[PDB]
Amino acid sequence: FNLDVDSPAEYSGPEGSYFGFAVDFFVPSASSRMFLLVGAPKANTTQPGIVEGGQVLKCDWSSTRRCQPIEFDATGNRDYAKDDPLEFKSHQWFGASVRSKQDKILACAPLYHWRTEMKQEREPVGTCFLQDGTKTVEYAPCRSQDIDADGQGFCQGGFSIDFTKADRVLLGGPGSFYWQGQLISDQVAEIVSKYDPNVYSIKYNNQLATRTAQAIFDDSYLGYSVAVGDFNGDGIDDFVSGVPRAARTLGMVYIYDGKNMSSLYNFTGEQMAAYFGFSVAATDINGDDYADVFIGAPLFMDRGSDGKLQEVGQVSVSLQRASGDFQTTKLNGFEVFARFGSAIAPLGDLDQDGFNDIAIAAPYGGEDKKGIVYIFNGRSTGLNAVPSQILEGQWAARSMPPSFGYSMKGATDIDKNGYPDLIVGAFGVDRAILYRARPVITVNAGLEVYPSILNQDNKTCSLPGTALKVSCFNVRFCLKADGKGVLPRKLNFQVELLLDKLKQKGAIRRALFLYSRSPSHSKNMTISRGGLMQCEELIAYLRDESEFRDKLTPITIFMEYRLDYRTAADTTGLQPILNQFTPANISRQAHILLDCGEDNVCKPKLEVSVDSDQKKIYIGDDNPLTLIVKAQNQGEGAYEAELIVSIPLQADFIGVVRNNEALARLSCAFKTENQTRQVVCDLGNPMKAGTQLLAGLRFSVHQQSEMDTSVKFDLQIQSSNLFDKVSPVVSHKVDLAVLAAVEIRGVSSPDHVFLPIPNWEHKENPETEEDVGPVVQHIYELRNNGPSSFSKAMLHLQWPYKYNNNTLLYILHYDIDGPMNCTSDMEINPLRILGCGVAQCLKIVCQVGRLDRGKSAILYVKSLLWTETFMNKENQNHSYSLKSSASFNVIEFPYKNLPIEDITNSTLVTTNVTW
Amino acid sequence: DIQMTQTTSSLSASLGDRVIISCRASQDISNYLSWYQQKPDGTVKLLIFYTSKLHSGVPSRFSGSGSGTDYSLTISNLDQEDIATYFCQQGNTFPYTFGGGTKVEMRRADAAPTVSIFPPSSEQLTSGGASVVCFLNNFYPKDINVKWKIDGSERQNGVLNSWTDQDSKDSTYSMSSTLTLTKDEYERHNSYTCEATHKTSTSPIVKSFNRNEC
Amino acid sequence: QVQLQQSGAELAEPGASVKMSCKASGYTFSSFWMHWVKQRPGQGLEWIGYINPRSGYTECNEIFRDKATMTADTSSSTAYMQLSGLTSEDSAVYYCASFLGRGAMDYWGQGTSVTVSSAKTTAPSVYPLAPVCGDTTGSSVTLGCLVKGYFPEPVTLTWNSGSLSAGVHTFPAVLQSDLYTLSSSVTVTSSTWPSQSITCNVAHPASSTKVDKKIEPR
Amino acid sequence: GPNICTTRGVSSCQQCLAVSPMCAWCSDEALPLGSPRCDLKENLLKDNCAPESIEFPVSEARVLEDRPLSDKGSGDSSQVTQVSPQRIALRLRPDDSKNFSIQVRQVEDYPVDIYYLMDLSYSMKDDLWSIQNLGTKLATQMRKLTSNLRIGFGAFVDKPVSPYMYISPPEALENPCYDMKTTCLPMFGYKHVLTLTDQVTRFNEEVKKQSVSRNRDAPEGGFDAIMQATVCDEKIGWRNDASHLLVFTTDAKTHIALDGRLAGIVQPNDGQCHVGSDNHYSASTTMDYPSLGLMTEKLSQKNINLIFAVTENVVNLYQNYSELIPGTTVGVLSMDSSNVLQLIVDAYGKIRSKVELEVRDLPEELSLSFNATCLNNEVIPGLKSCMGLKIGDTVSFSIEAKVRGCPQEKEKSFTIKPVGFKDSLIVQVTFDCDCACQAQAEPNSHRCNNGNGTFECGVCRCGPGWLGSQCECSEEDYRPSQQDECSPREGQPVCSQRGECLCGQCVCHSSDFGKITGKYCECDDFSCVRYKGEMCSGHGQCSCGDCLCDSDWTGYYCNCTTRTDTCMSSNGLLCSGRGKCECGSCVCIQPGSYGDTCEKCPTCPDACTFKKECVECKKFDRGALHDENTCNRYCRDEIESVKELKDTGKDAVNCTYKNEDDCVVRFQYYEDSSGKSILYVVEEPEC
Ligand SMILES: [Mn+2]
Ligand SMILES: [Mn+2]
Ligand SMILES: [Mn+2]
Ligand SMILES: [Mn+2]
Ligand SMILES: [Mn+2]
Repeated sequence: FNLDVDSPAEYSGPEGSYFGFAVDFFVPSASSRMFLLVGAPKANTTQPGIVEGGQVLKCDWSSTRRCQPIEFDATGNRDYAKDDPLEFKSHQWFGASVRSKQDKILACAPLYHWRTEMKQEREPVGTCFLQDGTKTVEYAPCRSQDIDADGQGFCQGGFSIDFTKADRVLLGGPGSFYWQGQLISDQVAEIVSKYDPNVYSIKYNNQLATRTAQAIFDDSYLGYSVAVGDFNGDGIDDFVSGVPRAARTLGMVYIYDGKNMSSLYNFTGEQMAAYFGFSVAATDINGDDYADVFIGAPLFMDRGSDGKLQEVGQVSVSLQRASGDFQTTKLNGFEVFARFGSAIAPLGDLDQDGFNDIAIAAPYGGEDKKGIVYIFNGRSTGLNAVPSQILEGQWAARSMPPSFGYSMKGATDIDKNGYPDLIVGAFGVDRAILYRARPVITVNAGLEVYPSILNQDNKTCSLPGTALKVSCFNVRFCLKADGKGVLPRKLNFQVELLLDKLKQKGAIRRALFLYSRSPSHSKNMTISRGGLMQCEELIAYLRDESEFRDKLTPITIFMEYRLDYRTAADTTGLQPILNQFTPANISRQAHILLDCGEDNVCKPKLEVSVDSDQKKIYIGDDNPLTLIVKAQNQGEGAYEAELIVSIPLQADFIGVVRNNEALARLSCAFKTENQTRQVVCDLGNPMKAGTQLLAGLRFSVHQQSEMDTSVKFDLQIQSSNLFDKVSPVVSHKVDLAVLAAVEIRGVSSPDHVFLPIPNWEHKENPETEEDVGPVVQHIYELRNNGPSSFSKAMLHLQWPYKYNNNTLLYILHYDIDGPMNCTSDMEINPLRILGCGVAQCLKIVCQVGRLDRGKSAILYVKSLLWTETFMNKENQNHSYSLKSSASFNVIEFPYKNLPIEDITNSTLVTTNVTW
Repeated sequence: DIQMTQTTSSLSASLGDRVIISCRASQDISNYLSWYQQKPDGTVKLLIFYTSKLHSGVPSRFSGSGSGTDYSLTISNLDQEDIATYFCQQGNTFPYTFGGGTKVEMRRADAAPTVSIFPPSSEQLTSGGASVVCFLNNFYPKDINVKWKIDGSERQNGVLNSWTDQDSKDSTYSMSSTLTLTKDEYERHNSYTCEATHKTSTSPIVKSFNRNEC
Repeated sequence: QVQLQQSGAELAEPGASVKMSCKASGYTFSSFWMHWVKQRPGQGLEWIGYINPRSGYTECNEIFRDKATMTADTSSSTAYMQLSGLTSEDSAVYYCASFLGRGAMDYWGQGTSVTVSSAKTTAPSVYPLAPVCGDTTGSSVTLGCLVKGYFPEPVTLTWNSGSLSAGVHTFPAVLQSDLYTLSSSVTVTSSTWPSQSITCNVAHPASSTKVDKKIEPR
Repeated sequence: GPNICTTRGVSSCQQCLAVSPMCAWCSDEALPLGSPRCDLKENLLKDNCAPESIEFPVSEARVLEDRPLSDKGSGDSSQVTQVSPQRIALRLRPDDSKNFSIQVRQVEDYPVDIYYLMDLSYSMKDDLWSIQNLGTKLATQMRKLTSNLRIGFGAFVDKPVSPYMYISPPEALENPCYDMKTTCLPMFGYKHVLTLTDQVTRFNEEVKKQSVSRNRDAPEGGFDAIMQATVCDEKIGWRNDASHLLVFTTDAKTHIALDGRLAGIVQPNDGQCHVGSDNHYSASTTMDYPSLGLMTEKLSQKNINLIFAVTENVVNLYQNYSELIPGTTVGVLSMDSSNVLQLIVDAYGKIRSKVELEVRDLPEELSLSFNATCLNNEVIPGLKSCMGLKIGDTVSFSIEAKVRGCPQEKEKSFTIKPVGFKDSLIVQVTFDCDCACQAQAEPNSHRCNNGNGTFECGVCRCGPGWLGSQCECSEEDYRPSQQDECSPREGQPVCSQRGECLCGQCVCHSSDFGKITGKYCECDDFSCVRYKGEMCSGHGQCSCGDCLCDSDWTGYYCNCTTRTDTCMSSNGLLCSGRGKCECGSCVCIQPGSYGDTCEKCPTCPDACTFKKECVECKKFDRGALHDENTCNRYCRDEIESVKELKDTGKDAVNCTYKNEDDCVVRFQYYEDSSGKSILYVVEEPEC
């Protein structure tokens, strides 16, 4: 919000150079003049014979402007032999990626071509250059001894780069190992030290690199993006990288340890071709000292409104937690074909509020696709998804869309002020723009009145207006303002006060000055520094008796204030800004002299009471809860009385009741901070006496883990009364947990069996199908469905195995569903390939681990009926009902407190056999 | 494959000298030639690549001269760790072709060899066979021709030859001739003799051992 | 700081298949070519071929074709050259070499001394050879002990238990087609001469026996 | 009588209407100082007015064009008309709704275009081989389904620069396969070969002329090719009135948008066609691969049915992509492409079987609701689409358009059309909010009385700080004695207690929330039903505590979605007919089944009793016990007759069942036959 959008700096390279494709700050230790590094990957160069070799330019922000190209390399192509080129610098895109740390700056040519040392192959190895003291070295990590599509000849090393906090460069090349991709990291010191120009592949001690993997991982583009940050345990910066084509174009983000290439966590894209991984960023959004991962997926298509698909782009925000398991959230693009997550640049703390912040770019969004950058402030919770600022497009278009925001750099403060600044590159217009943060101001407004009360008989002060016995009071406002960073000393604010609120439209004005005879008043105030809260007093009087229509209403005195822009100072100019939310006005209120006695002052007796209906907690799955409340004041009128229901911090508020007509339809309010878990509802400033109110409040709640024993509500009324201004605290029991109805049921797919089967014969060694007969599947399913689960349970199946001397149903194979093991009796598998009541048992008991929150275990028993069995058996063909049965018992309810409920049930399945 | 010829296999030189090690390729290899220094214990360090380039820690004393066929490792002012065996290697085409190597020999004023015989004794006297050893120690320029004589006659078969890399501290070569014999062949003759001709003097040095008892 | 750690000496009976190891510490192994060089005793350097790890591709020399079996463990950064059916002309010190750019192998190994020979080990005997002629063994002296029947390959000869070093010339052994033939001579002041303790210490590690033989008589 | 309208401010005729279309008002002097004001309808007509001016507007949807849905679309005339009303003008009053309907028909013998876009990568040589006579063979089948047919051709391999292609180390820069000793054409980005013609033979001629190329990267530039076939209507020559099939055939993966970045391709795909005179894609070298979304919007625009003819190895892949490009179809090509013909014919019959409506340029301030009537008399509510259509059948949809308030002055038009259809119903929305007297009179300072002055409907609303009929009481120091019965008759409340009762009427005041509302100032703008505590689920606006819901929402809390698309199973069927769709989530009826779509049913009953009831339906004319009706059971596929079942070692299920009237049917069942199923039917009743 405090980023100045009025007067940024605009830099430009030659036409067609894609000037702005890459940007970064340069912070040299020597000279006071800081610079900016702009990548111009297509720019024509002085390198002889090299066409569009590309370059990087350092740009001065302070005093004399424009830009000078950094000369890394003036050389053309070397020759392996006569008229036999060793390398190809033409269209090598030097400058596609530029990163700096302290005195060091790294720039890379990902399209850099290289002839083989033996064969004629010209391969896209990619190259980089590290400059530092004076000193320039060539760093060509992917240029190595194994060169081809299978090795790294296609790596295009330098496609993405980043420095670790320590001295070591992490570099991403997308093309290694059939575009599996590769990360390689090297100590910068090692690079400069061991570079020998007569050696085309230089041996580096302590270099870390991934290896070839199984061929499925081909074309996954590891190292498309890159970022550095500590995740595993502590210590060294560990490695983050986007692998956008991974998992059948689903995309992933791999994290490898900084010490070894062992990898710790993975993230994976939502749907294919969303290019999850296009951009990646690492920074601590919540200032919890745990780095948080951000992942751009600019091609994502969410679902809005009607349900129609739309590519908005999406950014992932993964908050690190000490447990090792992250806390991820999603952030969806606001416009179609914006490509929302295309660049994610941490800015650090732009407002110096104590939490780091970040800019996410949708370079193809906004009016005329001019490009937009959304800026989001960090908070204790995490990233605040409602963006505090949207930087819009500057340049419209020429040929390409400008892609404003296609590149960004932040967190490095380019000017003197204590706040970070941000560069966005728009290569489609060959431009780069520096946005500078303004210093932030937090003001603390004070207000106080001498007494609190209103009476015409309160007469005190005189007045030049007329003979005066009149009821006046003292009003004093005050401003203490401060902020970190450069604040130009003495800051002037124009404050304005109004004493009514229930007025000023016209008609009857309730409050007047004892000086300026006005409801309205201005004041040129001029505070300074961080201290010395500056105050100014004014005595204001009220209407007296007659001619006043008066009211019960307290008449709210409101004070507001604004900073002065035209009186402000800087080198060129920067107008400082107020705080984001530090409300720019305040309200107070007194009471009426009415009631209480003949005093205007009294002390009522406040009473609160409540009642439940049933109170059965769902164990935390979607449980509706309304409690009826009876609040009564047995004393006199309580001034500015309001209900404070203090509830457990995990629970949500549904709404006011508006159902039971004995309940209030009135004014309620949420408040989560000052560590308040309380809900606050307004009863009005002039509350009544002998009055009693009844209201219903519905909620919904989880109550995470093992806190189950009852539910506790605390509620209390509170007021501005001199004595007994608060009610006693009121408890409210709630009965903990509940039971559920779990049921088991089953079926046999051929529930019937018809007459004599064709092509049937019976012997005592008739292998498999013809003799065994047709397959009959019997699926049985036990399911826990309800707001409770079974931590342990017992299942007992009885299977009709044999009638008398013959095996009726022969079990071929058994199958399993869910967290359950089982064991049978009278073993099933034969030579390869009532009904059961009180009669020969084929019973199997099974032990299920848990059926949790609408979950179930299922046993599918497929059997064949044995012919032996199917012999006529004396009396001719009759109807048999083959019955199996399954019973259950639920074991170990969750909590000892409250009525743990016994659950019992059983099932039977039947197969009717007729001719 | 193209053969690599170093025609001078033993270069004697003092400390501080100029040592130009020549090496010619069979076919023109277009200047891919590596020069390797194998110290006497056998570890081989790379000094030069691509006809002239120093590799990392190798000192500026090793001038890489060459083009076409004729190549030459030009050692600047000589020192002690520079006494070793220098190979050239053709790396242009495949299979890699080394040279013969050239041993850098520290130079000491000529010193006559001290020769001594060792007729068998004790356990050497009777194994049922025997052996008589003749050692010649600590001399300058190494090469010397040695033979044994028996009653004026010369033999071949029973014998074995040995030498010693140039000693450091005292810089002197030495050699061994270990004679072999059986009962009958040892008994068969009364007087042997060890005879070494060397560049130190024209009259050959002859030790003499005759077997006499009573 | 690059180290090429080789296997120790490898004695193997004719026809067998030894397999030497080469650890590559101090740079990224899988990204660099691995050359092997054969040096026969007192002979020149014979290039054997190269192996690219990762891909695993290996191009040998054609004169060593069907001899050298080159493998590479990229998970341990360790090259391996197996030698199948080793004959006695395979007796040689084998050298792994890290291949630099251009035409040159940069940073070598220590070497593996493979020796193809027959029969069994035999222990040494030290014959206190004394002059038994001369003129009063004129000042200083020349004496020592010859050693054949020597197949432990490495061994040690010393005078006066390392206390007397200077003036000790010990020769390298010579293969008899079995098992070895060494000699050891010493020149010690006759101002000492047999009043002194002059002991020839011959230690052969295969026999775990140290023979100490001085020479009184001749 | 007075019950509503009275309570809410009135203060104007326009205000009364804006209050609701169910309210009525009067103009001029109908009954001066007479019976109450506003107070609903008919009553007001009964006392005095509604002769002449009492204006209570009704919302309307007059049909402007209805041409008859055609029968035979073969001969000329371009009459078509497959969308029944073509355009219909709706005029709505504030917060009202009006309903109307639209009949879509798939015309028998509608012409068809088939553009064959094929991978020419080396893997496809056997494909070209097996293609060469397919043009004429397909021509002979489509002859059967539609009179006038025309076909075309184009081929692709990736894009010809950078790692995608080979950077040309060798001679093979003219011949990508040098090593395999087989000459092949160098890589080309997109090559248009044959413009659509009713002449099939020239398809065969050019396809016989084609020769394969070879690609470096496994993914290919098909999405480039697809974009250009979609968006160059001059180059391709798609017919205006015809069904459009863009058959895309590949054996491989495909390059995503943004991949092109590796190659040095930055600029995103414009959607505009660069296929030139030379029939080569000019921007393959320059422009990036198109995004799935852009492909979607162009397929939807240029009105083209994309057929994914992909090889088995990559079918799951392209199926998932198809699901990300709504409307796309995908079928299995054989590795030689022997089966493409029939896959294509089956695909034509596939997509002619569905009709799905779309709504485009729908004004945000407006909302629509759909019921679909598509099988016999069967109406499925909340559905904008109907499938399972035998070609030639006509379905119908009933729509309800409801406006939020009475929006800005302009006439807005929007379009409702079926997916992939030429015909479109255009729905012209006109917003009617005016008093009849609106343009009749002018305030002109003092017109009504002597003060700040108003005049509309002969009555007046006094200006900035005045009230009553005549304009007086400027500072409200005039008539303090007028309060009387304010909210009730001599009751407890004055007005809502948010403000002060002056001049008999009330001045509204409140907190800084702004707005609020009401005649008594009885309505706020803030307090509303809350789900998680954000507005009304964040999904609704609030007026007088009553939630006015956003587009496609319902319920008091505005948390109930209007999306039925979330309920679908097995390519249709919503909640798999095992449950009902409520607020975009399926509530299962009682299958014992569960899961989002009720697709997961661990136990379940047998298939036999329902199959028995569908056999009894078709071959026995129903009969069992309960449901007395005609039919509407549709099942599986073509049931032919066999004399015997067999153990085929195939996927087979032999089911035998009894039924009412005592019949014993025996039948085997066979799934996964060319993406279809096969029901064996035993001949005769038997029993
Ligand atoms: Mn770590
Ligand atoms: Mn964090
Ligand atoms: Mn911040
Ligand atoms: Mn700054
Ligand atoms: Mn094929």
